[PDB]
Amino acid sequence: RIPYAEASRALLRDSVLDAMRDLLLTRDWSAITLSDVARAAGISRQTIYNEFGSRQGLAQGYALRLADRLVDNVHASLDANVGNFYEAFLQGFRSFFAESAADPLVISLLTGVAKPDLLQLITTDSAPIITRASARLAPAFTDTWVATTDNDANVLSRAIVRLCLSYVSMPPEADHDVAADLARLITPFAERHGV
Amino acid sequence: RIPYAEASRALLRDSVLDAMRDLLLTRDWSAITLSDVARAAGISRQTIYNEFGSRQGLAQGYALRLADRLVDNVHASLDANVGNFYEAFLQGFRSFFAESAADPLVISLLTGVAKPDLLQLITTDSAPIITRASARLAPAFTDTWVATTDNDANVLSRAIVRLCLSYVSMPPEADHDVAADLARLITPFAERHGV
Ligand SMILES: CCCCCCCCCCCCCCCC(=O)O
Ligand SMILES: CCCCCCCCCCCCCCCC(=O)O
Repeated sequence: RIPYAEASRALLRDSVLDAMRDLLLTRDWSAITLSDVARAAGISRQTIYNEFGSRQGLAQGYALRLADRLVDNVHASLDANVGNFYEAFLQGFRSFFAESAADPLVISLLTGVAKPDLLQLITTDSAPIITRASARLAPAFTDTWVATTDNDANVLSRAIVRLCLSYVSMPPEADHDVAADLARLITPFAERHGV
Repeated sequence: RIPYAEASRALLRDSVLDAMRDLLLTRDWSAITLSDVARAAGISRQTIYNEFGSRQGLAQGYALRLADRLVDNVHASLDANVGNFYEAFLQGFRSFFAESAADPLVISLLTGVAKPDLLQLITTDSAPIITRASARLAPAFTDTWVATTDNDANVLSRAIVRLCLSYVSMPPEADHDVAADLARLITPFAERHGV
């Protein structure tokens, strides 16, 4: 199916940002390096710098790949409850709050101490994680059993990205159940705008 | 009936922040102290830090104000549009954008170098900003001509403030017009759930 470098890169890559998901799991993202990371994945320094390019590049690199994995859990519950827009979107959001919170970088941004660059990533240059997780999300609405026309379905997903990105930094309050409001908020969007 | 010492501090606050709103016109929020403003605001050092106390006390403060200058042209343009939700919601939002962008503390967030302080406020530590401007905006839909069942005003509002904060924290990446698209998503909610 796919050539050597093509599948040998994506091995290296998922092999680091797996190592990172591992170092980060007992220690905190300020306490971790290219070097501490390289060591843990069993590569050189000079390789992570070529593949990612920096400690920054790894970081965002961590993020993007998380974004992907997160918008993809959606097709899960979309297939789960078919023909029912509320119960689909309920479980889709129930999940996304479950998952995003349990991630080591999330947890290490939230409870860990005052990271400038984690912060700079979720703000000043989010151009990548946002642009990307949008077009990736959009097809859950456009291609699948939830009819949505195309431009209506960018507008929707493009907003659902910017929300989740907010609820990641600033997590829903256990007083009231957020997944639900949000479901009830987009369903009225869903039905008007399908084909 | 404003118990004296009370309405005097309220007068006190707007005294300082109107100093900085004026200060950040010639400078950027990096070059401002307490004792940087307490001078052109016309008060003593010790006195100001007794009300706020941090640079990021008086910054967090300027923020809940701007939350409110901005959450309050809602009821205003919500009612200038009576009967048509999309025109209402739109024009309401268009102001919130061309306003937000005009404020000097935000022009500090944006073109100003690197404030890892500010980015703490609009994201992880945004918790009070959102939480206030949330119920503050709630009534606009409850007590106005969009007669919105009480819960659905927060289900609406908890959402419209998060999504707004996030053009401040994370600047629009492409040129598609965001007030437009934002109007678009909540309209079909309101049509069904208004009363
Ligand atoms: C540094 C932190 C990284 C955060 C990355 C977050 C990416 C957000 C993606 C949005 C996922 C949308 C899931 C909701 C699915 C549904 O409609 O039910
Ligand atoms: C530097 C920090 C600033 C923080 C700004 C917080 C903004 C909160 C926004 C609430 C305004 C909602 C606008 C509604 C308009 C409408 O529906 O017609």
